[PDB]
Amino acid sequence: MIQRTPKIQVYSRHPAENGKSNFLNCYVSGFHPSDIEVDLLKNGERIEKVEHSDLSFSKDWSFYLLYYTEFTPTEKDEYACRVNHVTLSQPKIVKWDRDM
Amino acid sequence: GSHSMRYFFTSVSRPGRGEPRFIAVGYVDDTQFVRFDSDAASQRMEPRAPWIEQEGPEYWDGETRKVKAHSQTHRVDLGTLRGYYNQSEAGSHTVQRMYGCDVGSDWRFLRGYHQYAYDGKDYIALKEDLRSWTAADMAAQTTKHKWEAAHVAEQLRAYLEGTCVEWLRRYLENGKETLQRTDAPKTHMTHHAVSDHEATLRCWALSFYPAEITLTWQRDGEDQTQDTELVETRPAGDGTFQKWAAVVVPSGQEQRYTCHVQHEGLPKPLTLRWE
Amino acid sequence: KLSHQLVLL
Repeated sequence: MIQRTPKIQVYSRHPAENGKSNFLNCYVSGFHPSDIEVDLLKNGERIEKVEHSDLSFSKDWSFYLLYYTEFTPTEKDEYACRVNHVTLSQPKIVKWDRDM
Repeated sequence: GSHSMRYFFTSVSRPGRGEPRFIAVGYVDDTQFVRFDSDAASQRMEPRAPWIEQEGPEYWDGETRKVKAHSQTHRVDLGTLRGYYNQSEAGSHTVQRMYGCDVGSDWRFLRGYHQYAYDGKDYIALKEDLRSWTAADMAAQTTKHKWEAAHVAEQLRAYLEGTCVEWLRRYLENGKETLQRTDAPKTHMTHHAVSDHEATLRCWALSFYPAEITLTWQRDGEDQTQDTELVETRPAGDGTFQKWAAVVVPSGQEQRYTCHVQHEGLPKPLTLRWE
Repeated sequence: KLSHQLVLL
């Protein structure tokens, strides 16, 4: 039936400052069906202490989820978000950019 | 000025995996305040906002039995819709339900809603008159006829014009500091060179509520819609939202581009330049 | 508050 690809955005809650605490967010929206796998990556390794919002959907019935975890951005640490879905042939990795 | 309460229900069949998955969430404007997860251990309506957890046990017990009733109701709909479409037992299907009410600046009833979706497609929806249904396919025509004979719209209209807006007004009062606030967006602009002759000018909007906001790029008063990269409003995780719009500017024309931000928190619309 | 009517498809 209807299968829509998730739109992925990787961002921090506050403007990134090295040494200061923040929250790493991976916003996944516009996907269908609701079955979705989202992992946050730190230097290529999956972050374990990752929380996600409750499953909801928008006016167009497409679902949206917010996966987040607390982190402290540094100059050398690279963060990314990996998302797998039925509409994706391979898991999509979106690297975090402080300026997006 | 206007406000709205929304309840979202998602029921997903799990063939060969046991009982269907039921997830229910509640929203007042862009703020979630309740949740229910059929896979959760509590099996109760749980608070998701600081202003709603103070509600006594009478509120949470009433919401719990009702959301569990909706879980059972949707579980029957999964089988009912399967028979309507002549589908098998190995297929995973999704049922979605949304209803709620909107109020104006005077907190008076404005609009009601009650609609369904099957596998991401519109199924049946209550029209604006709150007396008729819009059924897309033939299977939804059966549901409309049963709802017409049972007078489902009459009871729904009593709820949408009554209990819905009465408690939509109630949550707004208990959470005045959270729902009745208007946070102006903190705006700033970013500049990055892609080459020696092009640069990306990114206009930021941060820490605003509600999520409704408009970021447009203009060049000498001309809208750059086709060349503007505009992301969807995203949650920050703290009750606020974010959004940015970027345009590719040739080096030397940065004084030609302006950013425009419109939001309820701003007393006047903002015009941003790089200068 | 949720609705109490049992609406079936």
